[PDB]
Amino acid sequence: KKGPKVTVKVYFDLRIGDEDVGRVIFGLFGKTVPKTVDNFVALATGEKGFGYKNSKFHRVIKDFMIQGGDFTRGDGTGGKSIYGERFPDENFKLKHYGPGWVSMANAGKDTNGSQFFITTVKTAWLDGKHVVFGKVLEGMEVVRKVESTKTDSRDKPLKDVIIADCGKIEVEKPFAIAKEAA
Amino acid sequence: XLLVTAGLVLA
Amino acid sequence: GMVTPDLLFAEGTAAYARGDWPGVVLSMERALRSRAALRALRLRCRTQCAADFPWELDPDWSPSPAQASGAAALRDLSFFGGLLRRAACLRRCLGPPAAHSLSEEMELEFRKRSPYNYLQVAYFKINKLEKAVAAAHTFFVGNPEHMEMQQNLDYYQTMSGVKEADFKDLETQPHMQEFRLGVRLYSEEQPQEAVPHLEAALQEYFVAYEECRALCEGPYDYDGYNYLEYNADLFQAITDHYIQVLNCKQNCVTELASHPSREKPFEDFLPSHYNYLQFAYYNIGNYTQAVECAKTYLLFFPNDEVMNQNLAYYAAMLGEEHTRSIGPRESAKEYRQRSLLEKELLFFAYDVFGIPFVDPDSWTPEEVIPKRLQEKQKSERETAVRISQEIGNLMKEIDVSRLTREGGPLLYEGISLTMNSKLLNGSQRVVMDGVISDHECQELQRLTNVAGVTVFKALKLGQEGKVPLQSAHLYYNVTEKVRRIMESYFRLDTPLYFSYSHLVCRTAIEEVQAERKDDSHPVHVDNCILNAETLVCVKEPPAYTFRDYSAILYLNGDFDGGNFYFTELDAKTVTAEVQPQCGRAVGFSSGTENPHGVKAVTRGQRCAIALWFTLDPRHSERDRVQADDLVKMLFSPEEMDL
Amino acid sequence: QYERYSFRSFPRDELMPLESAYRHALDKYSGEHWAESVGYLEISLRLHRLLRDSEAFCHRNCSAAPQPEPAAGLASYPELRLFGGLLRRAHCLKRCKQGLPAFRQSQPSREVLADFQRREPYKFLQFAYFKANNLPKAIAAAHTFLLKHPDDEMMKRNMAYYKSLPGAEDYIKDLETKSYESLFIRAVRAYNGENWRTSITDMELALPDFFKAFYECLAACEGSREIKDFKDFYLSIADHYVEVLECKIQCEENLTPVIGGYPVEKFVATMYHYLQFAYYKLNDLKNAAPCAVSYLLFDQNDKVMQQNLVYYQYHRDTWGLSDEHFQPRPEAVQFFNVTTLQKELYDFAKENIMDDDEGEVV
Ligand SMILES: *[C@@H]1O[C@H](CO)[C@@H](O)[C@H](O)[C@H]1NC(C)=O
Ligand SMILES: *[C@@H]1O[C@H](CO)[C@@H](O)[C@H](O)[C@H]1NC(C)=O
Ligand SMILES: *[C@@H]1O[C@H](CO)[C@@H](O)[C@H](O)[C@H]1NC(C)=O
Ligand SMILES: *[C@@H]1O[C@H](CO)[C@@H](O)[C@H](O)[C@H]1NC(C)=O
Ligand SMILES: [Fe+3]
Repeated sequence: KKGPKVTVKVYFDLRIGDEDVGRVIFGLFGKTVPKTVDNFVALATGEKGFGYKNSKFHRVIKDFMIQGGDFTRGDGTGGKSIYGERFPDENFKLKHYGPGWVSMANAGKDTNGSQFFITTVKTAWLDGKHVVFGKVLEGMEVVRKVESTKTDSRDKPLKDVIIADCGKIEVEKPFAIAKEAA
Repeated sequence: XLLVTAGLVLA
Repeated sequence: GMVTPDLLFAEGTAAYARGDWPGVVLSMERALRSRAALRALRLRCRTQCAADFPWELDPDWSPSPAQASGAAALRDLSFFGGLLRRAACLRRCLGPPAAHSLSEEMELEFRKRSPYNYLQVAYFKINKLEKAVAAAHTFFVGNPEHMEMQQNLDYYQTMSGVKEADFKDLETQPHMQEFRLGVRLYSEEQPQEAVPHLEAALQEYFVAYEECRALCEGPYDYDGYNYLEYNADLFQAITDHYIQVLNCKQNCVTELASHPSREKPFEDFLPSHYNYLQFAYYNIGNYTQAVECAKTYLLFFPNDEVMNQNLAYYAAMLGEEHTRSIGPRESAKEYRQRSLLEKELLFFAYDVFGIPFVDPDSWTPEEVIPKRLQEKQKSERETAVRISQEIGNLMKEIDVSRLTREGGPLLYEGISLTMNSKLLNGSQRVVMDGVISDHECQELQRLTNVAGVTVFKALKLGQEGKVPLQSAHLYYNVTEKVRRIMESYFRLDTPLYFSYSHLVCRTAIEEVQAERKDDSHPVHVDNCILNAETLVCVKEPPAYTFRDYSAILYLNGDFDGGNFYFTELDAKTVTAEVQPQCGRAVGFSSGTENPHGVKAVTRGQRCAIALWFTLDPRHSERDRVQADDLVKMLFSPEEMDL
Repeated sequence: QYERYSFRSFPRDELMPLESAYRHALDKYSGEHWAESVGYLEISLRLHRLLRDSEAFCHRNCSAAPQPEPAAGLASYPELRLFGGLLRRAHCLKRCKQGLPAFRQSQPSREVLADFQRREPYKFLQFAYFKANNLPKAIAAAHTFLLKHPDDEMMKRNMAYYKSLPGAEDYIKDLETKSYESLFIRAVRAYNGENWRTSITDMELALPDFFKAFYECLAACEGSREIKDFKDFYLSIADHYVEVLECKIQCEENLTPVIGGYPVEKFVATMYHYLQFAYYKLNDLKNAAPCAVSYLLFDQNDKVMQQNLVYYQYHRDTWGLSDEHFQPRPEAVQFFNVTTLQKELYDFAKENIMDDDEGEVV
């Protein structure tokens, strides 16, 4: 079988409430969607200053997504990319294949921003309306633990999901990944 | 329903 | 190429918010350089290796019966192989396509020259007055309605700096710059200094047209989220893309003839050049050039009496042999030939596929218009003067504006005029009663309850069999009837086109109504965006600026609340309200003088139809053609022998 | 299921969308109802065949058009001429499609057509036939499915079980057959029975049908696609052809008749070899030479009939053959052109046009 390549890695570190769980080593395609992958990478390094450092996971729905990210506000329509406020969707080349894929949460057509969502099951309801730009490659148990916290009526976790660290990990030779899950 | 939007959250 | 300009623009905006003047000036200069570099690279390689590989087209066979479709297969193969070679060259040139893509508001601010405003502010803060005044003059030329820039220009003129003849423009295309100065010089009766300027303007206009024709080719345009339901074949998609490309190419003629200082594109741009040029040549005395220019203009217009007399006079002063000796210029001939060919192709496409097109030239002969299209233009011209007579009868029998532009014939029998504009305390407003019946009403309710829905989607669902077909047909019929009566009532001469239409129903959930003091829908206007305390209205791409008339048709009244009310520009003082019923229709212009708001429904169902019309044929709702094709093919079709 | 089929005179009672009929058939099969499922599946197959025939008829004309009266000034701008011809062809196709009754319903999605091209409903159809005392029909459907897919295990087990049943050993018939394949089978039977005139008659009947079927099946490959990117004009429309050419390249191999469980390689080559041998047996050199030339064109690597051609050239001044009789038949030249050009274009396209972002999963 066939699959896309990878170019860069990020080592997102979550902390549930007052506890630390692990290290979700990500994986980002850098030759199929060149732009959004630059958005995420440059934004996750604290380059300009609008970093993901000390962000909030607002929506945690039990079995569809774990989406959350905003440094301006804490849960609202807060968002600020580097290309302005709205960078056009570029190519819907891949489709969500089961657990553990990363795609951009838009608000319509040509209204992207900085709000990433990790999928937990196959989610074909949305397909071709959202651009996917990365696959996780480690630490599913961390997502499993962060997905099982007591939620509220408005999907906000009762406790807080603080992202306490990030950065860059480089790979010097693009390898390949499969196309089913994990 | 099950959408992932930023601003007008729908059903 | 450099990095994408939008990133530099964002960094400069952030620095300006912080207040780092060297940072902002550096960022704006880099972005301005990068834009031009990217555009030049694209144009250069596109034209160079579009000219590298010609289209040959050697039709050296006659397909005979005993070869079958093999000849057609080979014909397709050779052409598409050439296409593949050209695509290979384009891909090996352009590199990463992503660097050439940017959102619409970025081009909006680039057109508005905001970076020049930031640059002039920074330069004033850094004491580089020359660049500051240059950028300020450029911005003022771009936007002549900004009094603050005028004040800054006056201040800079008063104290140290430069004179009135060094205010460079760094944005306007070269070809237009000499044209205006040439016209001004001709105005002060200085023909000696005129002719070189017009000649340079001609050459630069030809070069600019050549550049514009080779920069248009770009991505196809879809309508919103229509990617998923696109089911065209290869030969259909190619033709659609080429038709859109040709329309965009032809738009280069009306684009180059526009300046921000004016609010109307210059009429007959090319012919006026030759008219002024021949007048100047007659003034100086160069007779041969004068008669040549007169012949070149008469090529465009073969029946202009004035310069016909002028040419007869010039021949009278000159000799006959020289008169037939000199002919027109070849560049105009080539331009005319190519333009006529493109116009013929566009008109054939409009006749066949029903894709709207408007002629940007007034010199097109009628021989290229297909016969079917000519009859339609004859019909609209007849009714254009018919309505003009009816209005003229009114004031001769006689606040005017509320009398001469409403009170239509109300063609369809049965309709009443229960509710009129004066009673509402407002203008361009009317509420109709009885455009539909009661027995027809519940069909629409069934249609919307079974499955906002568009007419085309309802037709498709009826074709599949999910919903009854009769209700779908009635939807189209009532839409057409309401469109025609809305056009007729307001005494409109220009034919009225379709913008958007969808049938929607609102459900009041009784679990979120607690402490729901907030209004369901804020008071707003359709064409522009409304500011509450600022009391301003701006026609910007965030809103649709082509909408002119809006009409709402009601279907049920078994609910509490949801009354339709009109409010002033303050969005606080309610002017008038209407009561929902069955068969009532509200008609009002979508202008800034009709702010509307919808209250919240207590309990029940509210289902109604939303309609918008535009007076610009360019912004016509494109999905109506497929609806017409489906309607003519499903209910009253035709068949072949086998 | 194909006996009461007529492309021209089609019963209007069963004119329903394909997807609805397929869904009803699947629901009835899940409901343990057999006769209704059999009828619905037969209706679905008939609708699919009707759609294919309608496409073939619509592409019979329109594509095969001459010159729509060009002008004397249009010849200076090749692009305008080419795109005007394309526009005329597209308009003619659009006007032709609406006429046929089969296009007056809801078109099926791409995945339904892909499934039908894989002969998948035959599994349920044969299961229903077996559940309805139709052993010959069931075994015929199983053989038909195994012909296209000879690598199944469950279907192989069912075929083995059906063969074990006595009586059902002669009803091995392909439910999706073609006229040229049957004519070829009879012709090879006659040639093995040392019959010549009947053999050559069958060859000259069968060859044009095979060429026609190949050309129509090629003309039926320019379908739609799923849009997933937005590029410039040339780049955007140079990928739709990449996809349709990928579909086209298998056209020749998908129509190859299969006997004994093995596809017969070089169908046209063996065709011309048999024709040449038959003509030689009747001493009809006038017609024998072009077949040998065509075979040499299809495959230069030979020793026997190359020597035969040498012998014919040596005795060219004996039976009275001009130099014009030593050229291949035009149809063979057309086939060679249309195959070699397609392969060369595919090889060229898969070096610069196709994007390089995929890799091998280790
Ligand atoms: C008219 O102008 C042309 C070039 O502009 C020049 O060659 C010619 O001499 C001029 N005519 C006269 C009478 O000078
Ligand atoms: C719609 O109007 C057409 C007029 O051409 C008429 O023939 C048809 O019966 C009407 N159908 C309905 C449902 O009103
Ligand atoms: C193709 O359509 C045209 C329409 O005028 C018709 O005359 C022609 O006979 C059709 N082709 C065939 C093979 O019937
Ligand atoms: C078809 O035959 C060969 C292909 O190998 C070549 O000469 C050309 O493509 C075609 N011949 C003619 C005479 O067009
Ligand atoms: Fe509104």
